[PDB]
This record gives sequence, structure tokens and C-alpha cells, in this order.
Amino acid sequence: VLLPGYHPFEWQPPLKNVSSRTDVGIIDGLSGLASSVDEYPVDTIAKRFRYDSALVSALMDMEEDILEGMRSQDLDDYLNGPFTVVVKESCDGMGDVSEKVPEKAVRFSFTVMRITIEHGSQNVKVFEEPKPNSELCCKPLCLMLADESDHETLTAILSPLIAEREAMKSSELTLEMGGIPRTFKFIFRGTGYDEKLVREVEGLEASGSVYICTLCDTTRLEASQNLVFHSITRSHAENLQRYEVWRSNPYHESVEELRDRVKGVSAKPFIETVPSIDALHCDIGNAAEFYKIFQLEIGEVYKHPNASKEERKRWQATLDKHLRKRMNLKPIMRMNGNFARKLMTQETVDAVCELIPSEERHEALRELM
Amino acid sequence: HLLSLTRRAQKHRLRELKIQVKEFADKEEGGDVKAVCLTLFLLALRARNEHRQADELEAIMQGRGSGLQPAVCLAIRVNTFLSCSQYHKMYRTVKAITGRQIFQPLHALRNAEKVLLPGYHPFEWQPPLKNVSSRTDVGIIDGLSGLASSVDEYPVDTIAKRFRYDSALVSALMDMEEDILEGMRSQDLDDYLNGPFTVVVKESCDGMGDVSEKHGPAVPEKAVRFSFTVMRITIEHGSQNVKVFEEPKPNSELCCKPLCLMLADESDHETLTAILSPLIAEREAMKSSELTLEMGGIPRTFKFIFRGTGYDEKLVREVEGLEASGSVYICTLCDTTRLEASQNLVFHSITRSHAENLQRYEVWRSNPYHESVEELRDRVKGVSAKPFIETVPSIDALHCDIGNAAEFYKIFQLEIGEVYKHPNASKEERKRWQATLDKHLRKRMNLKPIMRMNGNFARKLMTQETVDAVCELIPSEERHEALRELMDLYLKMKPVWRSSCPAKECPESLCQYSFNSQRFAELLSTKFKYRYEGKITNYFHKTLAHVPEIIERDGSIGAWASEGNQSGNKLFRRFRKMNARQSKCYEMEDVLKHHWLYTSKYLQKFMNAHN
Amino acid sequence: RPPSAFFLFCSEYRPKIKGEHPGLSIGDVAKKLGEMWNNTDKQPYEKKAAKLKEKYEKDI
DNA sequence: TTTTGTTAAGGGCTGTATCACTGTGTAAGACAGGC
DNA sequence: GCCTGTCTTA
DNA sequence: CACAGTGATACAGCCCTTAACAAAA
DNA sequence: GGTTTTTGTCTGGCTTCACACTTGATTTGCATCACTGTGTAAGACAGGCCAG
DNA sequence: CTGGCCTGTCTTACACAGTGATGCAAATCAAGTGTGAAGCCAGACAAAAACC
Ligand SMILES: [Mn+2]
Ligand SMILES: [Mn+2]
Ligand SMILES: [Zn+2]
Ligand SMILES: [Zn+2]
Repeated sequence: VLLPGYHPFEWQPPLKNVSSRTDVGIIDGLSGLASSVDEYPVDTIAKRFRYDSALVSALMDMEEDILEGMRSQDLDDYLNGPFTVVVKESCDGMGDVSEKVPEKAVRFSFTVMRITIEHGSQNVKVFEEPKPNSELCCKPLCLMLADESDHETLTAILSPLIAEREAMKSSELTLEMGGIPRTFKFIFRGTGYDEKLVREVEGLEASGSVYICTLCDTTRLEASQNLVFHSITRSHAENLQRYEVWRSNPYHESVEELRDRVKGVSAKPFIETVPSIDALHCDIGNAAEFYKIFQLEIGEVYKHPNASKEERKRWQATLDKHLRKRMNLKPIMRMNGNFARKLMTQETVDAVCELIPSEERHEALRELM
Repeated sequence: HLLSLTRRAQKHRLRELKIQVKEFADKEEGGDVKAVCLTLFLLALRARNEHRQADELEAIMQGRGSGLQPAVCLAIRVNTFLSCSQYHKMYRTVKAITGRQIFQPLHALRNAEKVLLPGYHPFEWQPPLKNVSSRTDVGIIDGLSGLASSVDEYPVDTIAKRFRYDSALVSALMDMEEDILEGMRSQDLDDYLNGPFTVVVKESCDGMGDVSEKHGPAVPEKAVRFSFTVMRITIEHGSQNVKVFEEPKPNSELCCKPLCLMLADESDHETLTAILSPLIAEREAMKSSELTLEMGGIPRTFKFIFRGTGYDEKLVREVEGLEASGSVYICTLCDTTRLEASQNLVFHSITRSHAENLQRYEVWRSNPYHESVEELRDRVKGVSAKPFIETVPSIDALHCDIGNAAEFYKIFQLEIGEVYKHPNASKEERKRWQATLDKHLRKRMNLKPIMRMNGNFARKLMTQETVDAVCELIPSEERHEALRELMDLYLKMKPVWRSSCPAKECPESLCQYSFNSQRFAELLSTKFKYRYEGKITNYFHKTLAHVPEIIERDGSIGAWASEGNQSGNKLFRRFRKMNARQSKCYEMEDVLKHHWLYTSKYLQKFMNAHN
Repeated sequence: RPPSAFFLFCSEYRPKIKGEHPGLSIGDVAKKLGEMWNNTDKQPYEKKAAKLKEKYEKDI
């Protein structure tokens, strides 16, 4: 009952290139990939659900929460008007899985984030997940023993799921809950992708690129000088066309001109993502900048443009020692969230000002913090 | 449907039958409508094959409460490897959903652990043990036994934990109390009798190979397990020794009570002796005293007999001062050399002993007749280091079969090549002989060829049927007769080393074993002269020379086998992963206490309740 | 289980408090018993309690 | 007069004994350095 | 007329 | 290699269910 | 329309639990401890394409 | 023929998962019994409802 493939459902109109059989459960993740000795060598084993069948099972799992939420919003149990389901889509490699050679694994998964029902012309929410980032609600869709940097195998295994999701993007799901047929339409948001996997599936270059942002076309130099006035520009379709421009070289440009034209899209994208940021990384980036500013204000780097490596090293040692003395902060080789959390305080700024001669710069550091 | 409608409605739809039933009850059952309807519904439930709901109704009407004693909760937790967190989740869930407290909470299980662990019951030794404390509340003790750890001293690189040997003996006895009382009952003896019991304790010790957990650059981590197994308990009732207890599965990991667990190499002699010497000292001390302990209200007295048979050859040789296995002195029971043992096949006797070996080390050390190293080594028969554990080396039923089969296989290959008639043969000729034999066994006997000796190849090959098969490939039939008689002698010998009690099961086989091994070796020496190279294995040497003496010493062979402890490592690792605090000092004692509990016969009784 | 010292005391003093006041409620009777026993002499109760305790301990 | 056993053929739940299948520990030989 | 780890697989 | 130990699976044993006598109590 | 059902109505006198109150010694609930191994990812680094 | 300088491996830092133990607060138990709250009974019968 609790596994995909048990309940019946319908798609109106029927999904494009997806079977209409509803009794389908676990299916081979290779999706009929050829395995003969002549073909490309298949080094992976994977198993998956059909994406729609999984969506069905997940909604039926939460049936009770949906009905009780409808009650809690002073709505009727039997209402069936179009429910809209928001679905966070997620993907990550899982490192070494081996039991003991490294054996890597990819996990493609989804999370039901919010279910709204339409009464008249208000969209009243009937459910939303309390813990969106918990392992508990991250419904697994496909599990494979492959490297997330094994682009050929990754695309071969994940493309059928993307096809199915594309198909559901323009169809309605009819599904019986509590005796009443209900209707659901879905919104897929692939926000669960860390940067490396975003860049891989959206055709962009590797993280060391000059095109540092996956939301915009800025270069490292541009983003360093301009800093704040930037806007979200990139989209999956713009990236597919920038790949086609790279591929076709329509204006007969050199490789550097072409790269500047396509702003890093040298490979063809195959997953539409919603690249976001982690609150953790905001804190970490800010804290790293503040750490560098503190050590440089201690060494007073504006007065010493030609300062050597060892002088800056002693500046850093001074800051470490005094932060240990005053804030009980163990010096760090690498940056983490707890360090950022304890360092980004106004009292820490007072502690570091205790080592800065000019108080005019105390003003500036304190306003910055 | 009836169950769709409401109580007023169902009463309407059933009023007629209700009146008829009230009539039947008043006329036949004294007006008990409740009981009659209950019985009708129970029997209807049984009719539709739905026994489960009927039994649950029966239990709720009887009101018989379902509550597991904390000891049973411990039995399940221990025997299914649940951590505390996982057990707690299951407990709280069942209690919340059934409203009833079927499983007990974690503190109740800890308390029930205390009873089953060493250090709980009181006891006395008469007279008090030499150099052993009289405190009875000792549990897990540090395995280094106060070994110096300062930076000046020898570096201590191992973590170990142990029980006090007497204390562990007390805990084990109290564990088997119910079996002892039931065994006296089954022998027509009294529960309250207290006359001196005798405990035959089998001692064991083995390395557990690798124990590492690793994410490659695998740093190995070896372990040593020092254990004991209560083999039988007897009671003196007359001039007779009545067997009130005998371990049914003596090689099982279930009854191999762990006494000391250490993370150290069995080949690391300095640490092996530092960790084990205190155990040996308590064991010695107990050899000279009687244990009084209260069981079922009656004080009883126990006399112990320690027999160190759980040592494989490598560890025997290490702790008894002998040379490494590649030596010319191949037997750990006698002084024979490999050459001597190959020429003299059957006539050897069990002459080594812990005392002789201590003596020979002293002879080696003092060199009292000012001899050269070859002469000195000859004099002391390879005892070139001081022994430190008294053992009782034996053989397992497996290796007898293995050695015999290896010899018969080689004989088969050579008889196919008629080496009795042709002395020389190239490598190709012998390879084709072996190919012929392997093909023919695969064809007529369905026997897969093997590149490595093993037990069940021996078991399947040592049959008269295989001899008929191989005779289909031999020209002369005088050699058919020879092979049939050699295999007949093998089959006349095998029951002695395989049976569980050869004195009772095959008394004629045991009585004629020595005569049959003599004829066996004489047949090999006359009609099989070619298979003499001055080489022979310890297994074959022990099989032909020491089987009757070992039987007369122990009563049996197959029960003092080396077979079971291959599970131990697995067991160990499991406990280290899922039931152990992740800190070097604590993980060891958590593994020890869990292994102790896993061996207790009390909880195993709960886990076999259905039978 | 064996009763607390106070509990065996309460069982023995039920008839006294009952004979003096017959209609006293369970709340009232127990409130009294607890109050006057709390104000108290009571060592033999603790003795009997310890004895019954170890007696029950023995019971397996 | 009131409780149970019993026959025979035969119909579902339940309990355990395997399936197939691979990782893995242990050990049986092979083999090579003692510059 | 060698000893003794390491390695290979069964 | 042998075997441990997985989830799935096949097979055997379980108490009955029709009428009637009737044995123990 | 007739012919079938569900589901109420009115009492009380019944039977079966829960609560009431106290004391203090157990038993449970629950959060916490100290502690390392392991995964993850922030670093550093040698490396090789190519120009003066 | 040798840099700087734009790139995939390497190397540990570091959070934290989760082990059995721990420790303190809070139920809990156990006895006495008299209440009050609660669903149920019986019989003639009519509402609000679906069946030919
Ligand atoms: Mn990732
Ligand atoms: Mn061993
Ligand atoms: Zn940007
Ligand atoms: Zn011998």
C-alpha cells in the first residue's frame, strides 16, 4: 500500500511518452539502456520510481494531512477543486558508499513543499511541510551507483525522469481521496542542487570559471567591482540557446570571443534548476571578509602596500591571539558556521578595536558590523 | 450491512434473534446471555479461520495481562542487536499505541543486566584463593591489570578488558542454575542436594584476525579473545559421578563465555603474556580450593577442572614454548621429527607435558652439558622458550579426514600413472594423470575439481564408490585389491574420530583402531612404497599415531574441534559498531558486557520459548 | 508490593478514626490520618515496613 | 445427565526451511628476499 | 639440506 | 573456499467441519 | 403511491468505571553527558600550456 | 628554454551522528469507598427516507 504503484490515477491529458499503466512500482533505473558488449560499457546499477507514480504515492501518504488541513481552514472535506502542489526537486551525490575501492552513489529525490486549494478566487493553503530540509520528507525517486561527475551515465539515467516531469508540467492529475475524486496540478522547483551539480546540469563551466554566478552573467572581476547592482538573468532556455550559439559559432568568432558571447555555457543543459543560496554560506562569506578586514586593520595595510607575506602572517597571528584572549576563539585553518556565528558580533568588533590605533576606523568597523 | 447501521438500528434488525437467544439461555444456560453470545462469536471466528481475533478476545475477557518481564526485554534487545535508542523508540511506540506497557523501559533492562553480569552474587572460596581478592562485587576490570604506562616504561599500545576468572565462573554457574536443577531432576536426583559438584571447564584463546572498520589504506587491527566453556557438571552420588549437565553444542558461539577481550596481536608475545598472566594466576589458584555459592536457597560446593583445549596449533606452540609450525618437530604431543614421523608411521606416544617443557626450557637456557646449538636443540626437542600456559592440544575430526583424503588423492593420481611400475614421469605426464582423475570423478561421481584442499571434498572422496570409479582407470587388479583394502581400513578408522562418544557409539571401532592403523601403515609400507618422501603432515601424524591416546584422554575428538570461533570476529565487530560507546576505553567493556549477555543461557531460554 | 510504614499504620488506624467520626470522607479520613501521623514514635511502623520489604524482595 | 474423544476427507493461516547470492574471514599454498 | 612474511585466491 | 545472512519464496502442519457413538465423570 | 428500512421520542432505575487525598518510596520520562570516527569541503599545491 | 598563472588531486579541519550511561523531575502505586457522569433498557409509534 505504501509503495508506488498501488493506487489508480489519471492524467488529463495523458502524459506525453509516459505509460498510462498505474500498477508500476520499482523499475530499472537504466530505462532500457543497451548493455551488449558492443555498446558503451555500463558500470552502474540503479533503481527508480516512475515520477508520476511516486507523486501519487506521496499524496496518498499525506491524505490525512490534506483533509485535516482543509478542515483547519474552515473548508469542506469533500471539496475537489484544483489542488496545486509545489514540489522541491533535489539531487546530490553521496560520496563513498562502499562497504569494505570507492563506490559512489547519486540520489534523485523530491519533497512536497506546499499544497493549496482554490476556494472561489482565494488560494488557501491546506498543507505545508514544517521541516523542508529534513531527511524524513525527502522522498527518494531514483538511486544509482555512479559518480555525479560521470556526465554520460548521469544523463543517461536521469533523462527519463526529466522527460516524465516535463510531461506532468502540462496535465492534471485525477486521484481518489476519501472516496471523492480530487484534482491536483503540480509546480516543480529544482532548488535542491548544490553549485557543482547546478553547473553540471545547466551546461555551465566548472566552479573555477570567471563566470562565478549561476543567476547572472557577471565575471569575477565585474562582481568584485560592481558588487551590488546585479539581477537574476539566467534561465534554462537562455542556457540552451547559448549552448547552441557556442555550437554553431554564427558570427565566426574566436574561442575567447565565443566564450565571452555565451558567458560560460559551453555544454548543453539538460535539467532546469532554480539555483539558490544557503543561509550558512551567506554567514560564511560575510565572516571571511570581516576576518580579512580585521587582520588588515591590525596590520594597517593601507600604510604598507609592499608588506611581505610574513608581516601579514604576524598580523593574522596577533588577531588570533587577541581573539583567543578576549572572546575565547580558537584560531581556525578553515571556515565554518560556528566560527562565523561567534565572530560576527558587535562585542567582537569592540575586542578587535582594542588593537586598532585610529578610532576613526573604529567608527567604520562598527558601522560595517 | 449490519455494521453500517447504528446501535438502535442494529438492535431493530436483530431483535428477533435476541429474543430467541434469551429464551435459549434461560432454558439451557441459566440466563447468561453474555457468555452464550461470547461463545457463539468465538466459535464463529474460529469457523472463518480468523483465530487471531478470537484469541485476542479470549485474552481480553480472561483479563490475562500481557507484560514482558524486563529480563525478556533484555533477551530480545541483546539477541537482535538493538541499541538503546532503537529499543527506546520501539518501547515508547508500542506503549503509546496499545496503551499497555508490553516492553519495559531502559532502566529496567539495565537493572536486569546487573543480575546476569559478573559481580552480582556472593560466593566464598575454601580455602581463600592464593593472591586473588575475596571481594565478590568485581565486574569488568582493566585487562592490563595495573600494567605500567609511564613514558619511561615499555609502550602500551593495546586496550583490553576482562572479568575476574572466579567471578566469571560464579556468574556462569548462576546463569545455568535452572539447567543444573532440571538436570538433577531428570537424573532422579533431588533439587536440594548439595554434594560436591564438579565442573569441567574448557579453556580457549584465539586471534580474531582483522577487526578494523575502514572508510585502500587499511591499517589492520587484530584482537585476542580469551574464553571458557562449561562442558559438563557432575555430582558425586555414591562412588558414582552422575552427569547432571552436558553442553549440547560445545563448539557454538552461544556457550563460549568471553573472559578477556584485547586489541593486540596473538603473535605479540610481550603483550599476550602481560594480559593473560593474571587470568592464568587466578585459574591456578582456583585449582586448589572449593567454591561455595548459594543456589535455590541451598549452598552448594563446586570443584573445577580446567582443560585448555581451545588453542589451535599456532597458539599452542606459542604459549607452550615450542618452535614455529615449519619446524622439524611437527607434533605438539611428542618429540618426533618430520622424518622420524614419516618413516615411523604409527608407533608414537603422548610424551610432551607442561612440566617437561618448562624443564626443557631450563635445559636450553643453562646449557648444562656445554653443547653446540644443534646438539642443545636436539636435546631439548625444540623447546627453546619458556612456556607460560598449560594446554591440552588435540585434533578435530575435520583434519583426520583432510589428511587421509589428501593422501588418497595423491595415491589415485599415481596409480593412474602406474608409478608402481614406472619410476620416472615428466610434469606433463602427471598433469595428464590428474586431469584424467578429475574428469573421471566429475563424470561418474559428480565431483567438482578443487585447486585447494578442503573438508567436504575429503568427505565425498573418501567412499568405496570413488574407489570403484578410480579402479575403472587402473590396469592391474592386484592394485584394485590394494586400494579397496586401504579404503576399507580408512572406513574402519573414521567412526572413532568422527563420533561424539566413541566409547558408546562404536566400541569395536575404538577397540580395533590401533590394530587397523597398524595394518594401514603396513599396507602403505609394502604395497605403496612409492609414496614415501620423508614428508608428512601433523594431521596425518596425529591421526595415525595419537587418536587412541587422545580418545582415552578426552573421551572424544569431534567435540574439541577448531570449527566455531570463525563466527567470533563477526560477532565482535557487530557489537563494536551497534552497541558500543565510541571511545577506546569504553567500547571494549561495552563489547565485553554485550558478549557476556549474548552467551547467558537464561536469555537464550527466553529466545527459544516457542519450543 | 509491601505497604509503606505510613500505609500499614493507616490500615491499623482506620478503625479508630472511623469509630470517632463515621461519615468522614476518604479525602477527610486520609487528610486527618496524614496530618496527625505527619505531626508525630512511628519507628515500629518503619521496622515492620523494612521487614515486609525484604520479605517481598526474597519472593521471586 | 454432562463433558470430550473420535472417525474420514479436506480447507485455509501460519511457521520455518529453504531459495539465490554475494561479501568476507580464514587459511592453504606460492614465492621471493635474506642489498 | 632454509626461513618466513607477503600475496593470491579458493 | 564455506558460510553468514539478506528478502523472497515454497512447502508442510495447523485446527477444524459435517454425524454418531460413547467413555469418563 | 405502497413497501421497505433507519432513527429518533419519553422516563426512571441498573451497572460500570473515574475521581476524591494523603505519603513517600519506587518507577518513568526525558535531556544530557563524554567521546571519538566519518563525511564533507575548505584549503594548499604541484603542473604543464605557452610566451619572451 | 623558463616562468607566472590558470586548472584537478591532495590533505586534514571540523561538525556531528549517535553510543550506553547518567541525573533529576515528575508520575506512579497502594488503600480506603461514596459519589457523580454515562450509555442502556423497554414499547407503541412517526419523522425523514429511500425501494418497488
Ligand atoms: Mn554535492
Ligand atoms: Mn588462530
Ligand atoms: Zn549574480
Ligand atoms: Zn606425535
